[PDB]
Amino acid sequence: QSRPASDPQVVEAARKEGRLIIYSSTDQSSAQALLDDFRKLYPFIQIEYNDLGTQAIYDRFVSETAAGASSADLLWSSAMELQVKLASEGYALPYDSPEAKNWPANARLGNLAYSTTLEPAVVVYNKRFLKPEEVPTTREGLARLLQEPRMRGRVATWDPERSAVGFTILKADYDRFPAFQELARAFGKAQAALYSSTGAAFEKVISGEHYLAYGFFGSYALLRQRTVKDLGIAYLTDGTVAIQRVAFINKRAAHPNAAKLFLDYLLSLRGQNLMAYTALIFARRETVVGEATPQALYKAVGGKDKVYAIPVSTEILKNLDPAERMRFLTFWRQAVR
Ligand SMILES: [Mg+2]
Repeated sequence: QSRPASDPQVVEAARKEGRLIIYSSTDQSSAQALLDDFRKLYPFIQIEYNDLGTQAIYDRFVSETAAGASSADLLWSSAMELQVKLASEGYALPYDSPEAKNWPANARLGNLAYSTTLEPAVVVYNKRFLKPEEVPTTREGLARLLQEPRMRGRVATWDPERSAVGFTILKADYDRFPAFQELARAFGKAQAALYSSTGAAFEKVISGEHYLAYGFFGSYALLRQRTVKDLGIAYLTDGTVAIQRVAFINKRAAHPNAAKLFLDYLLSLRGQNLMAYTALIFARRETVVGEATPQALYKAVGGKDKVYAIPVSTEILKNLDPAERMRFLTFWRQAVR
């Protein structure tokens, strides 16, 4: 492919920095090919990739900043509310990425933070327990399946009280899809187990302890499928929540220029193509080729109209308002117990 269009003076300043600290919720097993390809472009950048939980990224970054400590150069996290909160509160370096000129307004927070992905919340299942034909592709259908005695104890979904991105996804589902309330009651009926990481849910599904998991990232499911033939993916045809993994540069980065190079790389055709084709991370750009693409998602759900892309906007900070959080979690807690 190409090289990202970062200014040659940023490249020279990144070479004097020589180092890049990343705090990321992107599982290293998915991120690795992007780190490897970024090092081929810029081998003089020593990367410290910190694979961390979404809430752990926000708590660590805020304390280290409060203490005047060494923190990250770049934060990359699926917990969209916590990224937007930081980037709208003075923590972000303002930077107009020359790779984001065609980003729509709802995929960027001006010059403070950026969408890097369009990642669907999907259904995964174990083909030894559920044939593809048995797996409903709507919230109503899934709620009916979860009335079956045989499904009791055989469902996984997020714990929105322990995963900040589990909150992002289930809260967006709750806000947009009336059918979600009926589904959440069916989670209660089926005694759903609640997980705070995708791999923990997936291993239960792979072992057959659960037959089906709702709401986890299509990205991770596609990569896991390469080595697990019995892992099925179903896309919701009544409406799919998509998260946009948000990246921003630490205003107090020790290596701002190295962080600019990495952000430009993530947004570039080269980076987005590597996401779609090799990392199997569902890319933001619609001009990418591979399995993990907007066009493959749109085809699976029956069109772009059936995707609800959570915007990279301070409007989503509504979800952290105390009364709003209380309404959703009081509903959730009652439905699922
Ligand atoms: Mg992760």
